[PDB]
Amino acid sequence: MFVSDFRKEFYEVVQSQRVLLFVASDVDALCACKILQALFQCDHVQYTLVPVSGWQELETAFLEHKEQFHYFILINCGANVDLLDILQPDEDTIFFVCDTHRPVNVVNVYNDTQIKLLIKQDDDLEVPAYEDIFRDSEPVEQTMRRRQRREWEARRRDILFDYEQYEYHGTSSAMVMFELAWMLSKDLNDMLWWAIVGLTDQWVQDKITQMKYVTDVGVLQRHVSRHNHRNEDEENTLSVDCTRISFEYDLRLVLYQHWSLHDSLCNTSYTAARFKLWSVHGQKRLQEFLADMGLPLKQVKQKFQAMDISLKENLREMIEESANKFGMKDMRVQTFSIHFGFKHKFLASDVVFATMSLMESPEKDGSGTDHFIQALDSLSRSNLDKLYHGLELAKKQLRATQQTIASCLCTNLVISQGPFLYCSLMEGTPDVMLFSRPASLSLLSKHLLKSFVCSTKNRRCKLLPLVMAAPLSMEHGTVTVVGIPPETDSSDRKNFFGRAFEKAAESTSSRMLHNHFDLSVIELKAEDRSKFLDALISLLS
Repeated sequence: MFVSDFRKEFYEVVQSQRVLLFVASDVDALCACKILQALFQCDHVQYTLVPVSGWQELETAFLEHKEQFHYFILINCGANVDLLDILQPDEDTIFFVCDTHRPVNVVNVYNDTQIKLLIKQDDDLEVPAYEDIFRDSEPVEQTMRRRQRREWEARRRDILFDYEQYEYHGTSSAMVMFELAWMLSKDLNDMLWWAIVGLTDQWVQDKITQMKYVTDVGVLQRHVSRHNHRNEDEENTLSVDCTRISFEYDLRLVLYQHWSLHDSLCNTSYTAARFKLWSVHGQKRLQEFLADMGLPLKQVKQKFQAMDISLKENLREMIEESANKFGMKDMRVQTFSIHFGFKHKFLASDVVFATMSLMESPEKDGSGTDHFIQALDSLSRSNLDKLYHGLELAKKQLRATQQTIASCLCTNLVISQGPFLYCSLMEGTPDVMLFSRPASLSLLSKHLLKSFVCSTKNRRCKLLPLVMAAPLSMEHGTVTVVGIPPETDSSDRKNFFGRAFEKAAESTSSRMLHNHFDLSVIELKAEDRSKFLDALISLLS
């Protein structure tokens, strides 16, 4: 069931109890976690944080802890599966699920005793009616009933199929948690920023539509203005500090405030794809764009911070003018920035890329948990050192992304299988270890598809979805496979590959695991890849 009162039904229930907090490995989840942690600190809630990358870790951790805890909180995991069936818990165990994954499992929706969904009830939700999916030598009296039961069960299969076909995401969990803090009158300025970063994570990863993003930006604008007014109230005692969040109609250029304009232009998907920067011709057109701006060469190639103050104040208008001249209409974006002092100013997307690079780091200097915690720590104002380190890792990730895309396109490795495009990375692919985790591979695939649609002349191919594979375990001969929807500005960002992969694996008896919280990312036996993809082609044709 859904929670109608976050205070009485959730927070006041758990704050006096011992709580196990499961947190998925995405920035929105980290941000939601930071907010809840700050609340739990204020109220001295006894809890244990268990970071989880996928279902196996969660299920294992649950077995390890189910005896010492009866109150569980799941952040960005659990909503899209029959949680009671998978975990097989005791009757007294309560699960609070704050997860953006859609669709919500019907059992999670209609269970009243153990599943408590911390999900806004006015989210995009189209749940089936209870009557359609749950029930309570023979004469005609009995056989007619049998016939009706069979027809009901048949409709039920169709109804649940339609309901579970497309995966997508609802409102940011960080935003939901911020609302809780607001209700508790404990919404610190830091929490509002974390809510913003969480929303921005969804946007960066194309998890939500442009319309939903703009709508939610509008909501957060209200809170930013309320906080600004609060920071001017002399009688206010809550979160009295100098930390200022500001709404920004800023440039669609990644990390541009932390390296050169040239680097940002070359490593932003929007411009890299549209200028076709994998080609010399493309690189030439970019130089013509920079020439049309009339900006000096030194000012473009040097770090942004060392730019003439007069040029910084005109850059938004200058770049947008040249952009309009080249027919680019979306150089400007609605977002937020946070200011600490001096040059310590960060756009929301900067923090997303930094936090993501820390969390998804493939380094051996620490385990996945260490990196997760480092990412979680980087969100605290207390020290910006981790954030700045994250920004350096982000630059590397972005450069490697551009190089990988160039290799894929110039080596002609993005090939239509009919109903979908296919491409893959191999063990010998440079920087493959930067793209071997679900999150990193999925984001790479979306960036690659964006560049591909700009590159291709084939009108049919422009509208195709993409399937992308990378090496998982060489020892066990497994690969990770991701599926993403067709790339369009107006996309509803809904994804059918989860159930498509499932049916393809079943009809071929392929050895496959749905370990990621998104069903559109699977682990597959390399030996089965051939028949698996063959079945998938037939299925989607």
